Amino acid sequence: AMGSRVVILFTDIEESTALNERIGDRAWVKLISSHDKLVSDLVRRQSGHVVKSQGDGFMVAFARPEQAVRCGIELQRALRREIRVRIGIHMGRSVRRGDDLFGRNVAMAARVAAQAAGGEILVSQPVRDALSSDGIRFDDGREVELKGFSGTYRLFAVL
Amino acid sequence: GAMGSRVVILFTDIEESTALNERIGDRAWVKLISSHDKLVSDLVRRQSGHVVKSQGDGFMVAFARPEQAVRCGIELQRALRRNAEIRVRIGIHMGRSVRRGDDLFGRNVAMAARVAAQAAGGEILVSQPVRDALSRSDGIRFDDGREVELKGFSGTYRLFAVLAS
Ligand SMILES: C[C@H]1O[C@@H](n2cnc3c(N)ncnc32)C[C@@H]1OP(=O)(O)OP(=O)(O)OP(=O)(O)O
Ligand SMILES: C[C@H]1O[C@@H](n2cnc3c(N)ncnc32)C[C@@H]1OP(=O)(O)OP(=O)(O)OP(=O)(O)O
Ligand SMILES: [Ca+2]
Ligand SMILES: [Ca+2]
Ligand SMILES: [Ca+2]
Ligand SMILES: [Mg+2]
Ligand SMILES: [Mg+2]
Ligand SMILES: [Mg+2]
Repeated sequence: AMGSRVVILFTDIEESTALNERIGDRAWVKLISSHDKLVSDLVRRQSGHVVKSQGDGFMVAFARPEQAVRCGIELQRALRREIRVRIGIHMGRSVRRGDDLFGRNVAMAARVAAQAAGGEILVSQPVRDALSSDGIRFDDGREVELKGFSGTYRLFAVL
Repeated sequence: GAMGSRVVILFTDIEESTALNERIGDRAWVKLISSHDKLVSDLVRRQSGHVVKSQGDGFMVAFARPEQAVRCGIELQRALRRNAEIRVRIGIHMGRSVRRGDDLFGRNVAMAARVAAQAAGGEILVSQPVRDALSRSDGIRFDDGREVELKGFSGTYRLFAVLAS
């Protein structure tokens, strides 16, 4: 993998299209505007940078894995206080192109988030291995196949 | 009056881009996507459209009128053929959507995304309202459509493939 080491976090609201259809566009745009503000504030708290939005989810860059995980922990807490979000985190080298990130580790991060349940923070093995002392605990992981990748990958939920 | 303004939204997406990336390596991938970005941007510009955002291996694009969106898709599939190896799915839907900065929000954005997701590599699919708006086109031709259900939406939708000359 090429480029600089970065931690990439993806959020994704569960079943947001059905929600949009149920409440209508007026209520949806109000909901997502508030969600954007929330995510943006919590990202900034852990020194992250939002790269882009898919409307109901964000791609976010952090320098350190504990920053990303803490952001995720705070987001889940805030949401608990109705939408559910899945969060995936991976780290590794990726290529900076403009203000965007490219490469297999970006795709890997997206695939990890896709595996996450609503309300769950899932991290890849390298993220798990990099943490411990940081006030963060994990489960024992689950091995899964990821589309586009040849391996099987053990993904760890934050407890 | 209705919430949101009329716009035609086109999504593109490279088929199996992750496997491609893994095969060719990040250096080659960045070169490829850089080239792809420029091709799409140029073709969108020629039809007076606007690229809203990049989604890594595809784009969200806005146009004022459906003929422009469809023409853009036709030229892109044409250009990709000439270049050929990447296959791109294209989906087009039209309706009202809410503007926020340079982005667009609402259910019709989600519908356009799902129309693109139903499309095969190398195919351009459009929703019925796009097909219906272009019933009078002397150049744009469609198949007879196929019925689908779209993630998040109730009921059935008929999606139509563009048949290019
Ligand atoms: C909301 C659904 O439509 C897509 N979408 C909507 N607005 C935008 C936008 N401005 N930019 C980009 N994409 C947009 C993103 C999202 O897709 P999904 O996440 O696939 O929909 P849903 O949340 O219904 O499905 P799951 O997450 O449950 O699979
Ligand atoms: C695996 C997912 O990663 C997405 N991705 C890669 N780079 C970026 C980026 N810079 N910004 C946003 N998203 C990015 C694109 C890819 O999505 P898919 O299109 O779901 O993956 P693939 O093309 O592998 O499979 P199909 O389209 O065949 O499902
Ligand atoms: Ca979602
Ligand atoms: Ca793709
Ligand atoms: Ca669908
Ligand atoms: Mg999604
Ligand atoms: Mg894509
Ligand atoms: Mg449906």
